[PDB]
Amino acid sequence: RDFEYNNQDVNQLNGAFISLVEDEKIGFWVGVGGFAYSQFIMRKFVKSTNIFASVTSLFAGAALANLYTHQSRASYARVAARANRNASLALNKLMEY
Amino acid sequence: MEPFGTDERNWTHEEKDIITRFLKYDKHVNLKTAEMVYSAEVESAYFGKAGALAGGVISALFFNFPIVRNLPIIRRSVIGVLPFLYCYTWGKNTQEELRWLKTFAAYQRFVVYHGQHCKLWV
Amino acid sequence: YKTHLFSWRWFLIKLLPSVSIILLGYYLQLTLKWNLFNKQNTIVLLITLLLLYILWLEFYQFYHILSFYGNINWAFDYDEYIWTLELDTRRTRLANNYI
Amino acid sequence: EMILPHNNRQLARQYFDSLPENDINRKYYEGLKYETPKTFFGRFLNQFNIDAKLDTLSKFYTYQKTIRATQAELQEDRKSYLTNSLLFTAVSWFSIYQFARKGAVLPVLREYGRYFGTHRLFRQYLHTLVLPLLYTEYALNQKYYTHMEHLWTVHVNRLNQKILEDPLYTFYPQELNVPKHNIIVPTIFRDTPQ
Amino acid sequence: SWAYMYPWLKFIFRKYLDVPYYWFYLNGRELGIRVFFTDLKLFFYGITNRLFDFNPSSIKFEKYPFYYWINSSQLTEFNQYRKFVIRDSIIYSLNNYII
Amino acid sequence: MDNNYHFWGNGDRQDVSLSYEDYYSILDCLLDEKLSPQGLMKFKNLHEVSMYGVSYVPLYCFPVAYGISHMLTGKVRRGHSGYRNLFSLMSVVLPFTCWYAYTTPIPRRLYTEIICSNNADGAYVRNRIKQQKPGIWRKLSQQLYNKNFRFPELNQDLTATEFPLDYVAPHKF
Amino acid sequence: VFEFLFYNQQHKTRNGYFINHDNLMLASLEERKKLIFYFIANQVPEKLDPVDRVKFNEELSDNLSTKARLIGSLTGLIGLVGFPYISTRIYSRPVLNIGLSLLICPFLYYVGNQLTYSVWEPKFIANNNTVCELSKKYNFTVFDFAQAKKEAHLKALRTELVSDNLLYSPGI
Amino acid sequence: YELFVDHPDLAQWTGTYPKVDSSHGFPFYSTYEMYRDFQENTLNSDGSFAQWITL
Amino acid sequence: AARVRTLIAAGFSKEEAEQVAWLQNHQVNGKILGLFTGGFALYCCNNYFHYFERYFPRLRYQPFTKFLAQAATVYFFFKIGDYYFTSRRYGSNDARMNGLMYSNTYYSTNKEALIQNFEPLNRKFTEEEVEQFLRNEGRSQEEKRNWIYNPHIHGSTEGEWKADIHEKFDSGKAPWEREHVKAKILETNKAKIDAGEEIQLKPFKTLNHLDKTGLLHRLHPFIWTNNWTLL
Amino acid sequence: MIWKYLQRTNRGNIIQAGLQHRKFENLPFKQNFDNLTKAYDLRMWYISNSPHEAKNLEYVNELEALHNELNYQNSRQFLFRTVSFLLGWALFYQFYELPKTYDWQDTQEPKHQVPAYGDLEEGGDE
Amino acid sequence: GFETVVPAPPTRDDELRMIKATEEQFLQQPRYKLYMNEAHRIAKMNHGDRHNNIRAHFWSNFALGLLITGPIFIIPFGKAFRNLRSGVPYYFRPKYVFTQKNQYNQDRNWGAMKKQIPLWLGLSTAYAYWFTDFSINDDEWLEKGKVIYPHQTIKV
Repeated sequence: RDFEYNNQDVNQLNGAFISLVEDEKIGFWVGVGGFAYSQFIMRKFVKSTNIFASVTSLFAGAALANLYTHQSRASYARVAARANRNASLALNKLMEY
Repeated sequence: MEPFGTDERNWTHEEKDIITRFLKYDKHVNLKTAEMVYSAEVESAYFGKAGALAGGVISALFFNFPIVRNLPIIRRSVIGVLPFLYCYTWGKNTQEELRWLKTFAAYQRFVVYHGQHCKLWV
Repeated sequence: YKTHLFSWRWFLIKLLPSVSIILLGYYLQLTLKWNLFNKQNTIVLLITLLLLYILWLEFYQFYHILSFYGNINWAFDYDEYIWTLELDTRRTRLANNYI
Repeated sequence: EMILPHNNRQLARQYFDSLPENDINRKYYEGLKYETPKTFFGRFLNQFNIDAKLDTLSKFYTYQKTIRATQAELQEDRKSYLTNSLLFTAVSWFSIYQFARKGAVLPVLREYGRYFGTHRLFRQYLHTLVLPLLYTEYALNQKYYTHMEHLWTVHVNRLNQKILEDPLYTFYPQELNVPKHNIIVPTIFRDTPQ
Repeated sequence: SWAYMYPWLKFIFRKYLDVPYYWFYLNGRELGIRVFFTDLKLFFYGITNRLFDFNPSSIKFEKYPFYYWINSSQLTEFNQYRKFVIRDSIIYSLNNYII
Repeated sequence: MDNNYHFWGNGDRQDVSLSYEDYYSILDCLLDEKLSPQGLMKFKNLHEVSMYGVSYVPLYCFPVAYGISHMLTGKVRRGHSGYRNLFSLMSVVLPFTCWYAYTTPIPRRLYTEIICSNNADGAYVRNRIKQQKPGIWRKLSQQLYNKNFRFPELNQDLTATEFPLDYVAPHKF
Repeated sequence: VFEFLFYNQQHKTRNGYFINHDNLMLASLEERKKLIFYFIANQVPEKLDPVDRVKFNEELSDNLSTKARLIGSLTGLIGLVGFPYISTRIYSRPVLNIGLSLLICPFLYYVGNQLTYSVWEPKFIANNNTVCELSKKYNFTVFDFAQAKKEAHLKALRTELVSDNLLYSPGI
Repeated sequence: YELFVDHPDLAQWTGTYPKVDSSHGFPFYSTYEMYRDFQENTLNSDGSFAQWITL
Repeated sequence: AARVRTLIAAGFSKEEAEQVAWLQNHQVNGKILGLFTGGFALYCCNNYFHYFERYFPRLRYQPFTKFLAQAATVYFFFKIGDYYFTSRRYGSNDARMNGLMYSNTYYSTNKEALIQNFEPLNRKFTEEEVEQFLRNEGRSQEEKRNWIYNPHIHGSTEGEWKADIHEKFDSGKAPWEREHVKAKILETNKAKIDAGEEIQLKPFKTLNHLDKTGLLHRLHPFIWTNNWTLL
Repeated sequence: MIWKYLQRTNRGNIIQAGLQHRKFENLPFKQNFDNLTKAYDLRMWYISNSPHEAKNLEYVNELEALHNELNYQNSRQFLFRTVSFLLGWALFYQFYELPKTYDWQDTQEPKHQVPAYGDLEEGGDE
Repeated sequence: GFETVVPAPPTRDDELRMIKATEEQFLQQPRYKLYMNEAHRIAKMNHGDRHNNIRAHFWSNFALGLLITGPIFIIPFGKAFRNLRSGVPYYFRPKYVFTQKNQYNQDRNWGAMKKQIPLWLGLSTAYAYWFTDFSINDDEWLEKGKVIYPHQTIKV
C-alpha cells in the first residue's frame, strides 16, 4: 500500500499537463517565428548595434512565446499549487506522531 | 432489445426481415401478437401492388398527354416513366411502412410479454 | 419515468409546411401593392393547395385521435376455432386524454 | 458471451495444430512482440498487408462475432467503394468520348505530353482509369488499416499469452452447440417439519 | 400548431419548481447566475474545441445482423438489468442463426 | 482561467466533454443500487448543474437565432412591424441552433469525474455505458484515446487480448 | 523586494529541486519510483547507502554535474573574447575591463549551465540504466518523498543560515 | 408633462390628468377623459377599504 | 517574507511553515531595511558626495570613482543593517530587554536550535512505518475511535490485539519507537550502520526546535507586552 | 497623466458626427438596395437637419418615392431569400436520416394497457 | 465507519457546565442577525457569515468591473454609434412616438445610452461573476451540514 493522490486533483493535473505540453510546443514555434520576424524588422529600418538588434529580437521572441503560453502555464501553476498544498497538508496530518 | 439513441445505427432491412420472421413463428410469442403480425403481413401486400398498377395506368395516359404527344422519343419516354416510378415507389413505401410499423408494435408487445424493457415495472 | 417527451427531431420537419405558408402569405402581403390581380393568382393557388394538404393531414390526425378512444380488437376463441372482433374501453393517462 | 470451457471446443487450437513451423504466429507463440510501424513511411509499406492479416485472422477466428462482422463490413465497404469508383470512371469515359465527338476537350494536362507525346485524350482516359481506384484504396486503407492494426495487436497479445481458445465473443456454428436437455422433473412436494 | 410540446415545457418548469428555500438549509446552494455565466464560458470553449480540434469519429459498422446487440460478459461485468437474461439468450440464439 | 476553479460545476478546456443530449441519454442506462455514496453525490451534483445549464441553454442561443432571422429577413429592419415574420423565422431557426448546441460536447470536471473514475463506481459506469449505449460509448472512447486516458473497457486498447467489440477509427498510435 | 539578489538562487533551479508531489501525482508507478530515486539522490543522499551514493555521484558527474560546468565554462570563455575591449594607446582601463569581463562571463556561465541542465536532465533521468537499477533497489515511497522534500527545504534554509557572519563571527 | 405631450393615449392609460396649461384661452390640441381607477382603488384613495380587504 | 503558501506548498504543517517564514522574514527584512536606509542616504547626500571634492582630487577627474564610492556606501549600509539584524549580539534572556532588538537573541536562539537539532532521516521508513501511517488516517481526532478486536479479522487474542492496538495508537508510541521496528531498521540500514553513521528513528520535528515566540527556548517574555509569565 | 487620459473625452465622443465622405465618394453604377438606402438616409438626414423648408418638402416627396422603390426591392430580396431557406430546409430534411431509434418505453403503459384493477374497480367485495 | 468511545451519562456538574456553555453561546449572539434558535442554528450562522463575506467580495468585484470595463469597452463602443451604418449621421427612426428631440445630439445620446447602459451593467456583472471566488462557502461534498451544539461549541 502507498499514498494515493486525490482522483479529482489527479485528473485536473493531467488535463493541465496535456494543455501545457501542447502550448509549450506551440509557444516554442511561435517564439522562433517571433525572433526571426524581429530580426528581419530590425534589419529593415533600425540603424543601431548588431548586438542591440539581436538582444531586442531575443527579448521580443521570449515575450511573444510567454504571451502565447502565459495562460496555460498560469493555470497549471495554480492547479499545482492547490494540489501540492492539499497533499502536503494531508501527508503532514498522516505523518504526525 | 435493440440499442436506443440518436448515435445508434438504425434498424436494417435484413434485421427487420429477421425480426419479422422470428415474430412470425416463435414459440415464445403470444397468440395475440402472432395474430397481429399475420394480419399486418396479409393486408400490407395490397398497397404496393395497387400503387404499382396505378402507376402503370396513369403513366400510360401521361405518355399520350397533349404536350407529351409531340415530343422527342427520349423526353416522351422519360416523362411517361416518371409517373410510374413515383406511384410504384409510393405503393412499395406504404406497404413497407405498414408492415414495419406493425412489426415494431408486435416487437414491443412481445418485449412486454417478457418484460424486456428497462424501467417497465408493473 | 413516464416523461413522454417527444423528440423535436421530427417536429420541425412536420411543421415546416405551416411556416412556408406563413412566409408565402407575408410575401403576398408585401407584393399586393406592386403586383396585378392576375399576377398574384399563383400565390393564391399555392396557398390553397398547401391549406388543402394541411387539412388532409389534420383530418387523418383527427380520425386517428378519435379512434384510440375505442379499442376494437380481434381475439381467437379456440373453443369454436374462430376469431371474433370485440370492442372495449381503455385506461390511459388523464394527461393523455386532456391532450 | 461466455462459452463454457467444458463445451468450449478448442477448434482455434486445432487451427494452431495444423499451422506449420515457419509461421510468425509460432514466433508469436514463442513470444514475438509485434510493433506497428511508428515510422510514417514505414506505415505506408504496412498499408498493404491488411488483406493478408484479415485472411489469417479469419483462419484464426472463424466463429468470433467481431471478426466476422469486421470481415463482412470490409467486404461491403470495398464493394460499395469499388462500385462508386467504377461508376465515376464509366461516366468520365462516356462524357469524354461524347464531348470529344463534339470537340469539347478539357486541357487539364498538356495537350501533347513529353517523351511519348501521347494525346491529351489518352492521358485523361488513363488518369480517369487510375485515380478513383487510388482514392478508394487510400480511404479504405486508412479505415481498415487502423482497424486491422488494432485487431492484429489483439491477436498477437492473445498468441503471446499462449491462449489457444477463441475470444469470448465467438459464436460457433450449430454443429458445435450442445443441445439442451428438455425434460426436468421437479422435486416432489414434502412438508417441512418445522 | 406547436401544442404537443407539453412534456418539453413541463421539464424545465418542474425542475425549477422542485427547489426548496435556500434559507431552509436543505442544500444551501444558489448558483443561478453563476451557472449561466460559467456555462456560457464552457459552451464557448466546447464550441471552439468542436470547431478547431480533434473531432470524435462517427464511422461505425452498418452491415452486420444485430451487431449492436451486446450481451453481458466479463468485458461487460454482467451488471446489466436483472431481467436482461432473456434478452441475452435471445441475442445468443439470433447470433447462432446469423452465423 | 476564472478564479472559481473549485466550483463543482466548473470545467477546463481539454477535460472530458459530452454532448448535453448525450447526458440525458446517459441517464437512461444506470441503476441506483449500483452506485456508492460518492457516485450518488456526483450524480446529484451533475443533475442539479444540468438542470441549471439546460434552463440557461436556449437563452445562450437566443441572440444567434434572432440575428439569423433578421439576416434571413433581408436588408430591412421593421422592428415591431415585421415582428410577426421575424418571430416565425425565429421559431423556425431556434430549433436548429438548439439541436446544434445540444449535439456539441461540453467539457465538465463533474463529467470527467463521473466517467473516468478509478473507483468501482466508475468501472461499473464505464461497463454499463459500453454495454447499453454503443454510439455514445464509442464516441467517449475515441475522445478519451486522444486524452491519454486508458480504461480496460476501451475498444482502442493496445494492451487487450480479446477482440474489440466495435470498429476502430483511424487513430495515431 | 530584491530577495533574488541578496539570497541564494542557484540551489533551487538545478538538481531536481523543482520535483514536487504534483509530478509524482501524474506519472505511473515505475516513473514515480524513478523520479523519487532521482530526487532523493539529488537532494538528500543521507538516506542512501554509501555505495549507491558514490555510484550516483559518479553518474551525475559524468552526465550533468561536470557537463553543466563544462558548458558554462565554454560559454564564459566565448564571452571572454577580446578582454582588452576598452583599450587605447594612451591608457588601458583596467578596472573597467575587469568589471566588464566579470559581469559578462558569469552571466554566460549561468546561461550555459542552465541550458545544459534543462537539455540533458530529462534524458539522464529518463534513460539511465544505472538510475533505473538504483530505483529498483531503493523503491522510495510517497512518505519517503515527503520527508526528502522537507529535509531539502531544511537544508536549504540551513545553508543560508550557516553562512550568516562571514566577515566577523566572534560567537560571544 | 413630456409623456402627456408626446403620447396622450399612454397618459390616459396612466391616468395622468391633462397637465397642459389651458389658461391661454385656446382649447388644447388633445383633450381626454382621465381613468383614475388605478389612482382610486388604492389603500391611499377612495378604494381604501377595498384595497385593505384585498391586501 | 517567504509567503505563507509557498512554505506550505513545501512539506510543512501550518505552524512550522509560519516559524520558518518568521525566521526568513527576520533575515530578509533586516537586509531590505538596511538596503532601503542606504537608498535614503544617497538621495540626500548627493551634494555631500560632491562636497568632499577637495579632500580627494581624483573623484572630480574620474567619474567612475563617484559611482564606486556610492556603491561602497550602499554596501556599508547593507552590512550595518545585517549587523543590526542578522548578527549574534548575545544578551540576557530577561523580561526587561528581550524582544527589543538591542540584541538579536530570538533570531540567534532560533538559528542555533535549528542548526543543532536538525538532522536528515538518513534511512528509509520500514514497511510497518508506512502501514501504521496508512492506518493513521483520521484516527487523530479528539474523540478516539473505539477500536474493536475481531477474532476472525484481527486474530490472535483479544487482549493481545488490545495491547497491540493500544501500543500502536492508544499509547501514542510512534512507529519510530517500536522495538521490532527499531531492530528491523538496524538490520535494514546495517550497511550504513557498518559505515558508522547513526540512523535517526524519529524524524527531526522542526516544531520541536523553532519558535518565533521563543517559548521553547525559555525566553522571558517582555513585561509590558505579555500578560503571561515565563519560567 | 491619468486625468489627461480619463477626465477629458475624445472629440468624436462629444461632437455631433458628420457624414463619412469615403462611404459616399465612389459608387457602383447599379440601382442597388445600397444606393436606395443611401438616398433614403441622405433624405432623412437633410429633413432632420435642414433649416430650410422648400428643399425639405421636395426631399420628402422624393423620400416617399424612394420608400416605394425600396419596398419593391426588399420584397424581391425577401422572396429570393425565403425561397432559398425553404428549399434548404426541405433538402436537409430529405437527406438527413431521421433517427427511428427512440425508446418505445413511453409508447406503452402496461398497468394502463391491461387494467391492473381488473374488475376490482367493478364493485366492492362485501 | 470507526466509532468513537461513548461517554457515560454526565453528572450534575457536567450538566451545569454544559448549561453555562449554552448560556454563554446564546448571550454571545447579537440581535442584528435574526436566526432561529434550533439544532441547525450554528451551521446556519456559519454559512451566513461565509455568504456575507462572499457577497461583500462580489459587490466589490462588481464595483471594480463597472469602473474598469466601461472606459475600456463602453466608451469605444460609443464610437460605434457615432454614425449610421449607411455612413450618414444617426437619424431618429421613431417606433411609436414621434418624440421631438430638439437638442443638438439628443438622438445620438439617447440611442447610445439606451444601448450602452445594459451593456455596461451586463459586463460589470459578468466580470464580477468571473473574478470572484465562491469556493469559500461552496461545498463540493456538502460537508458543512454537520450539526454542532452550543455545548460542543465552547469549553469553559
